Amino acid sequence: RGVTVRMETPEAILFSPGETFSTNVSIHAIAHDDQTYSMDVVWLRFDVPTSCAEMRIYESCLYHPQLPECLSPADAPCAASTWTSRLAVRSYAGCSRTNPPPRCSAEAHMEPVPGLAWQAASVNLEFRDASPQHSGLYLCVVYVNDHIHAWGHITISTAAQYRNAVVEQPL
Amino acid sequence: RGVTVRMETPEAILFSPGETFSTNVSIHAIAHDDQTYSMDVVWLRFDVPTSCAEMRIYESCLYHPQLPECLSPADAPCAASTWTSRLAVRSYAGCSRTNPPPRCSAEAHMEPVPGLAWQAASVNLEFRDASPQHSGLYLCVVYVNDHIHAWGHITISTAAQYRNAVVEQPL
Amino acid sequence: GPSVFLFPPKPKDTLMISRTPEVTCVVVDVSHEDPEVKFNWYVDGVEVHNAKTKPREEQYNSTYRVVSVLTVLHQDWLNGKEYKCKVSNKALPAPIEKTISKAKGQPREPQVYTLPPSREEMTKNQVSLTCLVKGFYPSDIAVEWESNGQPENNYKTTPPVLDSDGSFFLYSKLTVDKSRWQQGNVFSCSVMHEALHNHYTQKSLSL
Amino acid sequence: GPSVFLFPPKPKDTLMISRTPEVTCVVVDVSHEDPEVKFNWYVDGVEVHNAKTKPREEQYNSTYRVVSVLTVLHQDWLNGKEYKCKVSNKALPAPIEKTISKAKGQPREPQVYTLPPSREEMTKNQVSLTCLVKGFYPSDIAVEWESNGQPENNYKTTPPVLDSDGSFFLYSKLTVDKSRWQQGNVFSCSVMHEALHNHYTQKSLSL
Ligand SMILES: *[C@@H]1O[C@H](CO[C@H]2O[C@@H](C)[C@@H](O)[C@@H](O)[C@@H]2O)[C@@H](O[C@@H]2O[C@H](CO)[C@@H](O[C@@H]3O[C@H](CO[C@H]4O[C@H](CO)[C@@H](O)[C@H](O)[C@@H]4O[C@@H]4O[C@H](CO)[C@@H](O[C@@H]5O[C@H](CO)[C@H](O)[C@H](O)[C@H]5O)[C@H](O)[C@H]4NC(C)=O)[C@@H](O)[C@H](O[C@H]4O[C@H](CO)[C@@H](O)[C@H](O)[C@@H]4O)[C@@H]3O)[C@H](O)[C@H]2NC(C)=O)[C@H](O)[C@H]1NC(C)=O
Ligand SMILES: *[C@@H]1O[C@H](CO[C@H]2O[C@@H](C)[C@@H](O)[C@@H](O)[C@@H]2O)[C@@H](O[C@@H]2O[C@H](CO)[C@@H](O[C@@H]3O[C@H](CO[C@H]4O[C@H](CO)[C@@H](O)[C@H](O)[C@@H]4O[C@@H]4O[C@H](CO)[C@@H](O[C@@H]5O[C@H](CO)[C@H](O)[C@H](O)[C@H]5O)[C@H](O)[C@H]4NC(C)=O)[C@@H](O)[C@H](O[C@H]4O[C@H](CO)[C@@H](O)[C@H](O)[C@@H]4O)[C@@H]3O)[C@H](O)[C@H]2NC(C)=O)[C@H](O)[C@H]1NC(C)=O
Repeated sequence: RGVTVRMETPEAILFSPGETFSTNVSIHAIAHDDQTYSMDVVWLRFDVPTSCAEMRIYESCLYHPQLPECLSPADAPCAASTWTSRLAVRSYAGCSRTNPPPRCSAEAHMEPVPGLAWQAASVNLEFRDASPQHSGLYLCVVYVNDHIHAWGHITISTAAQYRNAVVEQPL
Repeated sequence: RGVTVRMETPEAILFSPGETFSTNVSIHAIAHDDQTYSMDVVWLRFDVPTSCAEMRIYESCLYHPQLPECLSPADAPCAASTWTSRLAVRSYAGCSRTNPPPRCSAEAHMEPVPGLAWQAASVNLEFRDASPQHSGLYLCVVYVNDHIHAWGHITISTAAQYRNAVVEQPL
Repeated sequence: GPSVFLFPPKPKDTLMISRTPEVTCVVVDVSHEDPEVKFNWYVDGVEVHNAKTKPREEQYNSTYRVVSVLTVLHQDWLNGKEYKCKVSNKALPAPIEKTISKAKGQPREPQVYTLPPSREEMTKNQVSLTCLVKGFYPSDIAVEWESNGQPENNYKTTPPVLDSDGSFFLYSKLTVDKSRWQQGNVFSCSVMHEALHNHYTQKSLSL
Repeated sequence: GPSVFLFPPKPKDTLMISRTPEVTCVVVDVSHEDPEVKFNWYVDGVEVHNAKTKPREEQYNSTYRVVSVLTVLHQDWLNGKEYKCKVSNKALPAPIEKTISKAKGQPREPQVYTLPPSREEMTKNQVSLTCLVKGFYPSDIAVEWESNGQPENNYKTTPPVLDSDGSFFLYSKLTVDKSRWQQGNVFSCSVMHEALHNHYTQKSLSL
């Protein structure tokens, strides 16, 4: 029953300033029943300080970003565990096995970011004349009925700004 | 070991004077070893007297047309059991599993018959502006190393001249 | 005079909600004397304005190639809406219009059957894994292979062939090292089509 | 001005010694005012004279269609000999020449494997019988089906697809009643190709 979402994407994209490129995330959704559902493909962006040896993604926190330990992450400057602004969101409504994800597209939002844009009818992000300002840790999170069904991370940056991202998970 | 030859063709072709048509015999040869062999596709034509109720083909005689009982068939005027002239012969030499029948074509002969001809690179007979003179019992015999490996008969004629052909065989 | 060619979106872009399908209106043989081209797009007669022009490209054979891209909605395309592109240029007596949309006809779900390699093929160094996809309509489809969640790129797929019942069928052949097959490795045939539940289905094959 | 198209003989005519292969030189757009067309045929440069002209045919679109047919020898074609047709007509500033011959490349024997229907298919009205013909070169081939020496006409064959090793492969699907297959009936895949022993091979399929 319900819906299954599977995401595929490289963990990093290294770019040199001035280049134009886009992410290459693959997302498939399988509706096991005829229940109607909503879907949101959300892109989150995290600052990666120069002084950080690596970024730490608090996986369990993605599901409850409002818990105390998630709002105030111990690895504080180098942790992806909660968010306020969402870089971009593509929403779907009235989705079903018979009215599948592309067809149930409804809304799309994106923060004003120089050189950033949606590659038309796609969940991927496109970077034009990329610059150091675009470097950071990006997460693509897929919600179905307001619950995360899949997620992935991509460190998109220049070589000098790059810091390995590590997923902190439960046992 | 040796060669296997299989022939396929309708037993009769009824034509009306003035029509142009050709036989539609199918012949496949399978060389089971690498021994070299010769092949001859021979067409025989037999007169079918008006007074004959039917034509009789002495099958065993095809293999030994020089035996007394075959040279002087008991059903005399209505029997196909021996021959002198061959209507047409397409010969093959130096044939083998690796140098198969079409490629080993060597010679071709055909008696001068008004309106009769070989349909170019084919074992079939072509009749142009067919006339009653063409009516008769035709046999296509395939020899491999001078021994019959397959044979078939076709009564080619106008409706008025047509006489059923019967194969007289051993028990 | 210029010539126009209107292309449909990729099958995978229309079937995956994580992708963005688009119709492409390509104009060739554009002259240097008059390279300015006007585009008018319509969807079921209603004119739309969200199309973008790709950067102009010199072809080196005395002409330019001007292209306009229109993003479409997965459901709009799948629902059989018609997209018309009108091209106007001073070297053209009258505007040129091309129209394209999904193939019309009731969509039918493809039946997918995986077929193991013939026992006779085991004498060879590599073997053939077959995947028969039949009874589908329209012909817009995507077929791929994988093992252990990893994509297998060593395959060839026949183009869709029209069957006697008005549906399409095809065959996909993945070639793998005989050793891999004889060891029990599981391989899967992934098919994407609009008539499948959630536009996807996967069929496995193993010894 | 007239146009010329040179066609190779049928695969079955080159592979069966009981048939007569021929090259056809077709001239279209022949004008009503000057339909006289001269043909000059060559085989490896050497001019030949046994060609015949097919009867002229009115196309009803203001032009005639003039055709010349040249009979060829099975071995000459299979051996890669080149056939050139030169077409001259008053409306032609200079004679037009087209050349055609067998595809060049070492011939490779096709491997034929019959594949039975999937277990999953055993619940439908009709089952699919597959025949995989791979590793062949050139693409000139003929594939048919039969049962009890009788031809089965209910099949579809994919066009040859170029494999990653420079050879061709294809799939043929015969659709039959589950009953027939269940009963133990014997069905066969007949393949004709120059590289096969005797240009022939049959592969049986049953339980
Ligand atoms: C001057 O040069 C021009 C440029 O040519 C260059 O390449 C060579 C030709 C060189 O010799 C040199 O000249 C140049 O460097 C030349 O333009 C060509 O003109 C042709 C005739 O006018 C024209 O032919 C038509 O081709 C159509 C098919 O086009 C596609 O396939 C060809 C070959 O594979 C490819 O080159 C084209 O670019 C097309 O490719 C498709 O493009 C679309 C759109 O971008 C892709 O779809 C989108 O893809 C994106 C990718 O991210 C998204 O996925 C999006 O969702 C999709 O929508 C698609 O994937 C891609 N497919 C392929 C396979 O690559 C035929 O359809 C057409 O035939 C039809 O119509 C005619 C007439 O009605 C009929 O006769 C036919 O029967 C049929 O009905 C026709 O053949 C060439 O396409 C064109 N080449 C280019 C590159 O534009 C020009 O003529 C030259 N002029 C002179 C005077 O010399
Ligand atoms: C005036 O009207 C003419 C006739 O029009 C009418 O006929 C219809 C077919 C339509 O054309 C329709 O409008 C009308 O009702 C018209 O002639 C046409 O002109 C075309 C362009 O000049 C020309 O195009 C070429 O076609 C080649 C393929 O032709 C074959 O296939 C088509 C169908 O698929 C068929 O119609 C043709 O007759 C050809 O068929 C082949 O015929 C040969 C010879 O008979 C067969 O081979 C022999 O068969 C015998 C038994 O019959 C023995 O077995 C022997 O051993 C064999 O050798 C063969 O079996 C058969 N095959 C098939 C599949 O039927 C293309 O190859 C060619 O493409 C090349 O060139 C173009 C450029 O021109 C490139 O773009 C391509 O990439 C490629 O390089 C090209 O498309 C048509 O062939 C021609 N039709 C006919 C019947 O002649 C004429 O143009 C009109 N003119 C005006 C001003 O209006």
